[PDB]
Amino acid sequence: QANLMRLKSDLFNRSPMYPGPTKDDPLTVTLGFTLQDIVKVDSSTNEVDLVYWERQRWKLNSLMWDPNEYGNITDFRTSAADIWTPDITAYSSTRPVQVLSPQIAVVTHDGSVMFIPAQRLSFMCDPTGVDSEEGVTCAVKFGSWVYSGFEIDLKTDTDQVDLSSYYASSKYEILSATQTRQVQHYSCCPEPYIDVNLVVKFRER
Amino acid sequence: QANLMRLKSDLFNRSPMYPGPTKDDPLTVTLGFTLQDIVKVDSSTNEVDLVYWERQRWKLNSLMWDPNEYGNITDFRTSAADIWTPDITAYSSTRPVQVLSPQIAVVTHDGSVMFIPAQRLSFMCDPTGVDSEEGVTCAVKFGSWVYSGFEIDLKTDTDQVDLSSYYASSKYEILSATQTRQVQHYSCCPEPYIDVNLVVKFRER
Amino acid sequence: QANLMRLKSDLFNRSPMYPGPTKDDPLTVTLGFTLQDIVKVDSSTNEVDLVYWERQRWKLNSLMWDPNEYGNITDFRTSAADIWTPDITAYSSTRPVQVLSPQIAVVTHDGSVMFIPAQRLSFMCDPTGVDSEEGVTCAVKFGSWVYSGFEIDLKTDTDQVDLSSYYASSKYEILSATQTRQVQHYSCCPEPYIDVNLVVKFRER
Amino acid sequence: QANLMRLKSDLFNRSPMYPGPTKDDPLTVTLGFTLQDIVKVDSSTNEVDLVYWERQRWKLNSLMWDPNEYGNITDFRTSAADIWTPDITAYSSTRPVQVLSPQIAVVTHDGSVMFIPAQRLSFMCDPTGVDSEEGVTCAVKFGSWVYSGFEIDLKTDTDQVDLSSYYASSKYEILSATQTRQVQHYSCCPEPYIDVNLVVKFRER
Amino acid sequence: QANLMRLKSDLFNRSPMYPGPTKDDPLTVTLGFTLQDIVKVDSSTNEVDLVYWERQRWKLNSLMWDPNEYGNITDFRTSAADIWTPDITAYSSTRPVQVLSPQIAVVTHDGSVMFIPAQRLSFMCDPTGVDSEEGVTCAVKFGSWVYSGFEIDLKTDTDQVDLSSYYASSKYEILSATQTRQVQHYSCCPEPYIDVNLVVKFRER
Ligand SMILES: O=C1c2cccc3c2[C@@H](CCC3)CN1[C@@H]1CN2CCC1CC2
Ligand SMILES: O=C1c2cccc3c2[C@@H](CCC3)CN1[C@@H]1CN2CCC1CC2
Ligand SMILES: O=C1c2cccc3c2[C@@H](CCC3)CN1[C@@H]1CN2CCC1CC2
Ligand SMILES: O=C1c2cccc3c2[C@@H](CCC3)CN1[C@@H]1CN2CCC1CC2
Repeated sequence: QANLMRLKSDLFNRSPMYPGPTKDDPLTVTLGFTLQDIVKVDSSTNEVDLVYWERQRWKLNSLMWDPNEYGNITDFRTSAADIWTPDITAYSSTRPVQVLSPQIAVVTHDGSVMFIPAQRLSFMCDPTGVDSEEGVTCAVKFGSWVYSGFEIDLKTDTDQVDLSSYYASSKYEILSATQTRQVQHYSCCPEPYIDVNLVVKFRER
Repeated sequence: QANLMRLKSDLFNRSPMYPGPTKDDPLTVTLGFTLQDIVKVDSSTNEVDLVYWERQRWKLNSLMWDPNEYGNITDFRTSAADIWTPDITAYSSTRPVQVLSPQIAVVTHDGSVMFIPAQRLSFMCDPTGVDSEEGVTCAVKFGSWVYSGFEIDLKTDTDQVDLSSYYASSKYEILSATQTRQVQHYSCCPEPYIDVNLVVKFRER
Repeated sequence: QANLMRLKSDLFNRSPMYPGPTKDDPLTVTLGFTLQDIVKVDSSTNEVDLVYWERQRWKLNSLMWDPNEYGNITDFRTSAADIWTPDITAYSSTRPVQVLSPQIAVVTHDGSVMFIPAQRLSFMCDPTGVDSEEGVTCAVKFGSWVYSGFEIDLKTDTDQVDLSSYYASSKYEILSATQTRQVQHYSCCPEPYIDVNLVVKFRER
Repeated sequence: QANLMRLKSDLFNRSPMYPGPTKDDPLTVTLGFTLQDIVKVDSSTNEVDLVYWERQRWKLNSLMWDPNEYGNITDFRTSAADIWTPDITAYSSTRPVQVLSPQIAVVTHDGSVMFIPAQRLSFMCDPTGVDSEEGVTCAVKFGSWVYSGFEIDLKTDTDQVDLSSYYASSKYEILSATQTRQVQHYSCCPEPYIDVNLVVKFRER
Repeated sequence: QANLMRLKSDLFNRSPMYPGPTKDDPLTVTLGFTLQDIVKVDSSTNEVDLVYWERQRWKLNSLMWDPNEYGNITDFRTSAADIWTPDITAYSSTRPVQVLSPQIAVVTHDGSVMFIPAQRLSFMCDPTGVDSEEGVTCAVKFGSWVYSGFEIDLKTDTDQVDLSSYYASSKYEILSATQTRQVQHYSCCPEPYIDVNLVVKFRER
């Protein structure tokens, strides 16, 4: 406990928090999705509710330490409130997102952080055709709300959404599920914005 | 990170927060709306739910800096809780507004601030006729709850509500959508109050 | 900004907060209602939902200042959390009251405070007869939860509820709406309690 | 204000906050219920919703003062967050309890505290027979979650639930309503736990 | 009070909080369930809601004391916010878990902590067959969200879920209810992970 208390103290009480990335010191955030269930489809409002886990990873020089200085501690867990986290948001949500898991991150001595919030999201999706063989496709994208591509870049480790924890007795069968990095330009802004587009095709039964 | 940490420290830890505008030092806030979806219409209570983004912009002398003094930083992102924000509210809401996006603002070296909260709002609207060709019109206005025109003035950059992110498969088609600055007088107060009236005409299909 | 910062500092950081009224220094609170809409009537549970604004006014010697000492500032706005506010509550609510407006008060150099929270309230009301010509009457009273008439007295400026912002396309037509000071005696306590009874008669169409 | 400010200051500065009772210094808490309405009955889930006020009273020697030392102040009001409160809870709730009143307590110069939260509670009750002449009986008990009878004892001033503010036009007529101190033994623990059982018999009309 | 105030001060104000377990100083958490009611079954979304109490127990050296040094105090109660608690969570929840009890723990002089949050949980379960004689079985597992078996080991004192507080008039009869420790290795990770699987078989009537 003593070494870990000392490490945490040195990292969090002896320097200011990371103020976030800039053009001169950009940050890459890696993002993948584990889809656990499609829990609700509402055809009168065109809303669909998912439960999923959002794997986020990034790295900061300010979170590095030498394990030999701290009794060979190579990683630790800490409340997400103790560290900077990126402002990744769903772009087509219809309700505030509901957090289903403790808000705790894993920090490793090379400065890398892993944060995996489980969440329920309501989003815009017309589910007409969900009860046919072809099913229906919807999409929702995730990205920084206020940082451009020049400050926060996103990547994925894979194009396939992790379906290995998908609820075996869901009302809905997943026909396809992809996660794809996209570069968007909007008319407002000259800077590109980066998102990951989660596209899920699904049907009943 | 070092220059940005120093800038933030100089701005936020070395003087009190801006106490808000007065008659002697008024403020102009620019306001525009991006309508993303009409998500619910309830004819038994005359409530309609929108999801929209509220672009807000204003400028403070107390947020200015010379980029040459701070490693050429010309702007940065910061939690909206670190700065004064204006008390703009919907005047005919029926439920507390639900915030859908991180509460983070962009501050620029000329002292200008941009804040773009995405929100779900329930408001008073009789939707009778929504299922006809003519559709139905409702309106909701937005302005400061407690500052008059002598302290906070509003303007818009345009009269047209931004419909470029409107959900392509909404239950509702937008026939018209305007945002108009208006001057209101209340019996309580001799000073005029300023609002922006969001008038949306829409129908099913 | 400098004068206002100095005033706020002198008022709030240089003495303790007002600890509330006592028998020796009672306080009069003025109370008036602006009824904006009857948003819901539920005959299966006997609940009715209103949206209204509650004008509250009181005066404290400890909030006085000479405008000549503070660059001629005669009033300012401040977060309701910076000041004492009275514990006025609805006595027949069925859900926590939902605040619809920013919680900001106006303080004037004579020590008077104006606070106007907009609210949605669910309360006990049997709406049988709402769909007839005679309509239906319900009532809900508002007063301090724990201060007796010896500490907090209530008055109204008028007996008529302000209907000038009542939603023109409500499901419900207001036949009558009054606000009336009353004295209540409880078996527990020898001291009378003061409330304002809001009585609204209404019907459909 | 001055004497009261001084009293509050002196009481805040006497010790840390009361750490709660122990075997060596137990505490008796007095408990009574005012039943305001039965607001909802759900026979598909066996839930019933009540609105009631929970009178709680206890006494601490550390909160005593001589009124002659403080300009004859014999009592004052203060936020419930400024003092220790007991952990009395409903034992068969199905939803978090909703607080309907300001969280303010009354402290008296003999060290007694009165706290009267108004609340809406959903709880386990099979309402079969509610629509007959005999009606239906349900029960919910209230006690400390973690203090045994050796640390917190409960009493009631009366066996009869106060029905004097029961809503005159409720869907439900109250046939009987009692509050009875009981001793419960759990298999986990050798110590008895004390609760007050609120038993309400009621029917429609 | 005096001795207890001194003990709490020595434990909580004189050293940092426990930073959680590591490979070098692991922790065992004991876990058991008291099932109070199955409150809702939804076959259109495959969600089931339970109300249960989650008994958690662990031990820390940093929470030990000699009772002779503190007026023979052998245990005390304290807000769960004063101490580290483990991040045990349901792995297939569909909603944020609702806490139904005060968040207070019992600490004993040997450093052991008992924490018993009562909760309402919605989780993934297909309730087809609930209305037959055989009934239906569902399952949900609980474990640390971020600590492996090398940091947090889980055990149960018994395989049987405590049914002694199960609501006598539930819609649902419990045919079987078990809690079983399971040790997993996943391909992603070299560390073993531990969960407790709560398996409940039930039917109507
Ligand atoms: O709409 C604007 C916008 C409009 C006019 C000026 C500016 C903007 C930028 C922020 C600075 C300058 C951000 N956004 C949105 C925030 N988020 C959602 C879409 C865009 C991009 C990412
Ligand atoms: O009702 C009052 C009011 C009443 C009596 C005195 C005063 C007021 C002002 C504040 C100044 C002094 C604010 N308001 C509301 C705030 N907002 C909504 C309606 C009005 C105007 C715009
Ligand atoms: O029940 C009591 C009560 C009981 C026993 C002692 C005392 C009380 C007072 C507070 C002082 C002393 C307030 N109340 C409630 C708070 N509010 C609503 C109902 C009553 C009256 C006004
Ligand atoms: O289950 C236990 C329990 C189990 C093993 C040890 C201990 C307990 C006590 C706390 C002290 C030591 C409290 N409780 C619950 C909390 N509350 C409700 C049910 C009981 C009784 C009162």
